[PDB]
Amino acid sequence: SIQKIWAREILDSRGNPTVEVDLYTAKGLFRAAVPSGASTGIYEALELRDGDKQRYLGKGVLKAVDHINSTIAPALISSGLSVVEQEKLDNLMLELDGTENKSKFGANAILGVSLAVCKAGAAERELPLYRHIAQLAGNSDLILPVPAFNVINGGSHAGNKLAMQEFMILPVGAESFRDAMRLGAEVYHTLKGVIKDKYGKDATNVGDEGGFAPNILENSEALELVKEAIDKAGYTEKIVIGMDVAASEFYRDGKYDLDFKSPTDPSRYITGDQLGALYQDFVRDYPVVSIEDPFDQDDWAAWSKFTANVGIQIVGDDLTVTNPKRIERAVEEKACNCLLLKVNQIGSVTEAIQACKLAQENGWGVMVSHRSGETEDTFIADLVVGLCTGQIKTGAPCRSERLAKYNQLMRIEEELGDEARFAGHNFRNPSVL
Amino acid sequence: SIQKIWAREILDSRGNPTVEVDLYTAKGLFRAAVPSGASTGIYEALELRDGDKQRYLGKGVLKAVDHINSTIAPALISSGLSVVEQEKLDNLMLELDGTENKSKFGANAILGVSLAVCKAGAAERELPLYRHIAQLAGNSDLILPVPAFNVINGGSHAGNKLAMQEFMILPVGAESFRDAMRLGAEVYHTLKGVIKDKYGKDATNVGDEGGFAPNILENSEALELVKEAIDKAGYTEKIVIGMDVAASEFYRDGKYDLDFKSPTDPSRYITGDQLGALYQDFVRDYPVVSIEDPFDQDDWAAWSKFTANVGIQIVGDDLTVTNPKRIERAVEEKACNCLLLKVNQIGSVTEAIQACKLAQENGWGVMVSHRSGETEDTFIADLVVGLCTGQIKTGAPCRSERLAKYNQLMRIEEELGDEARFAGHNFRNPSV
Ligand SMILES: O=C(O)[C@@H](CO)OP(=O)(O)O
Ligand SMILES: O=C(O)[C@@H](CO)OP(=O)(O)O
Ligand SMILES: [Mg+2]
Ligand SMILES: [Mg+2]
Ligand SMILES: [Mg+2]
Ligand SMILES: [Mg+2]
Repeated sequence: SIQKIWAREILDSRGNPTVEVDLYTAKGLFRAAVPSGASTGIYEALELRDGDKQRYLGKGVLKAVDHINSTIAPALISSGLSVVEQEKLDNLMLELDGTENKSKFGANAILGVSLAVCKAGAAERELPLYRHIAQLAGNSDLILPVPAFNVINGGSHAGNKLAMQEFMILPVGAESFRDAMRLGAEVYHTLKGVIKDKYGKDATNVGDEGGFAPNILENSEALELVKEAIDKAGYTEKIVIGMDVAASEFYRDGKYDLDFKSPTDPSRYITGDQLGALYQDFVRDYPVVSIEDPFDQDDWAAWSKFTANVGIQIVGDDLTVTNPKRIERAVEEKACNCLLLKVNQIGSVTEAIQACKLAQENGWGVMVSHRSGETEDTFIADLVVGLCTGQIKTGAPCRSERLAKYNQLMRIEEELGDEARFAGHNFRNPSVL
Repeated sequence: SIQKIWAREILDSRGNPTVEVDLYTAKGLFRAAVPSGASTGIYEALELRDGDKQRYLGKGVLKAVDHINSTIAPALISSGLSVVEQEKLDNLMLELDGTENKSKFGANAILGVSLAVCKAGAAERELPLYRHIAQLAGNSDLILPVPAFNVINGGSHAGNKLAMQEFMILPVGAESFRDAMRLGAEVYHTLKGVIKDKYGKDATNVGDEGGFAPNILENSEALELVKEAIDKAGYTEKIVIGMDVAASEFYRDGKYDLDFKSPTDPSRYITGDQLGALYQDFVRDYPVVSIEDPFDQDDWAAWSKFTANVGIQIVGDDLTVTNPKRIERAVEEKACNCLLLKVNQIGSVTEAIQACKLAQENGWGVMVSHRSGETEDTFIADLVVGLCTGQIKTGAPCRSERLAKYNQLMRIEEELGDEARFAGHNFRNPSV
């Protein structure tokens, strides 16, 4: 069982405080940290910050840390449960918080412990994390996902006009995970040259997720730059494009502002229909195979309409918030066909796995995801392999809070051997391999 | 002894290949990875790259990985040496490579092994890494360093015109290491605003080390921006500035080009004398307490003359390349008074610790440093504490290949409990 739990405040990849947990068992020390979003959906579980203006501009997480150290710790220690008992230990924390959105302790408190317990449970089972996660989820046949690399950053993640948040490349045609890394990196480096040649060296600094942040406004131009880099790198047959629009960030009184980082001017706002029409142009002009949050998190009608009119992957993020309640509604309304899985949107390992299995039982894909604010933690690498989802997005191949996950996936591939299967073109539904 | 060594290619913080090593002993698995510079001194130990123009644009490290898996691993394993024997194991590597500059296996191959050996050594001693390193170095005091945060990035490779490489803030007046992290992070976020209000949001994206990359040319403007943010954040009395000029990057024809990322034009060149007068202006007008690589790695006369005429810290980086032979010369010529310690400029833990002790025995400071291409490895956090140097630069408080080290230092401070001391105002000479 659990011997000791100790939380502390560390800094995330943007320099903001976040929760880290050390959990001790007779097998040793297990450590996890909690990521943090910037474009956070209104329905996400509560991320509890201190609000002390003279400390980290109000962003401290000492209250969450104290909840773990003073309340959650003795409760789990008192339970005497084995760390393999992920569901029972998570349920104890949810019940002890007692609120629907984890607002007593914060989702960041509960999740930090939940992650560390799962790492400790793996060790107790004497299994790599990915395999323990597979067992928790009832899977046997592990798969390496296609990585989705966010190589141009916009929206709330970069200092440019570009309103859409992420432009991703997916090496579906790679021979292996390790090969997908090579394709992704090579295109990223080629892209830096494309941008520099066109816009100058000052357009080649990076946004919060490691993607370049060129000084452009038009989303189609970001698409054109990524397509050119794929082609110049020689991978047109093998790499396709995905997007995270993050439309909730630029939703304004029922309309959408594709220039939301410039001073307010409602005369430029477009309707949901016009935005849809734009995406139709993107899908026909570029190799876009996936679009995340194309509309606002409460714009259910636009989602459903759009999803019914395309053949590509449509990904719920702010829409679904890794929350079975909202997923059920989306499935009933056919609002989308893929769940973005963010453990910190719901606040526990057990509920994230439940959310994944719910989507998968309904024919949806699932893409495991980082947050904009990450840490050196690599749990989600193991998570996407154990959940067998076939897709992960965890940054450009730049900034080590992103590479740390991609390196871990390469290590997991190596460990699995000639039993490593890569999702490739089955990234939406890899259970067929 | 060592049961198995297995090296692999991973990606560093810029998305370029680098060497990782997994070493197994009865105590378990010990992993380390090797960083990589961009503004690399001509005298640095050789970083071996594959140069296959078709694969990772020539930057693969399959050769170095092969050297470790095929050549080095079986030799060290056959040796039977305990992983506690850092010196013997490094020396065996040095002799197998057989070249002064590690040009046969690559310094990246030998360091990857050397670091993993060290981590495994600590575990055999049943000590935390930082304590093992202290024992290797013969140190008993420990001290948390003042962090130097690179919050405005410039130089060879900066998506701006700014010629000088790094503008750093140092929270010398902090109450602890963890307090120094809050002061740094708050000034960083204050600086983002300062920049955004003056230059617009497009100037607030980041360079390789997580510092802002504003579209400016004048080095004094970088300093003004930094000074404003310190003051706006309310920390004028507790934070000071350090600079890495990396002047070898802009040395041209016996002179210096402060606009080197612009199309060539000799007319704009200045002499080392004009450059030194610029620095004396910076020191007088800004709270600059440390300047690294103010002159070219071969311009010994400028280094010695400037060091003799200032009371600030003068740091050799490309001048000394963590190399005891170069340090000897710099000591004799009084070229600088602080060593920048980069384990990968020399290629082994043993030799880095020898370089640090040579510097310290001659009354110099030592600043442990990252490279601009880093990994999720946090070795240098344990290093700077065990060597007791009192100062570390390992990035802005942004990008987790930087934060991973700073967060490890917070952990080490927490582990030392009541026995924790912070170098603070005594960063230059914390042995007092
Ligand atoms: O909207 C998103 O998918 C995420 C992931 O990049 O960004 P954030 O963590 O800021 O919500
Ligand atoms: O010159 C330096 O001190 C370093 C700073 O991290 O840069 P690089 O590793 O590129 O040489
Ligand atoms: Mg978001
Ligand atoms: Mg999103
Ligand atoms: Mg350099
Ligand atoms: Mg330097």
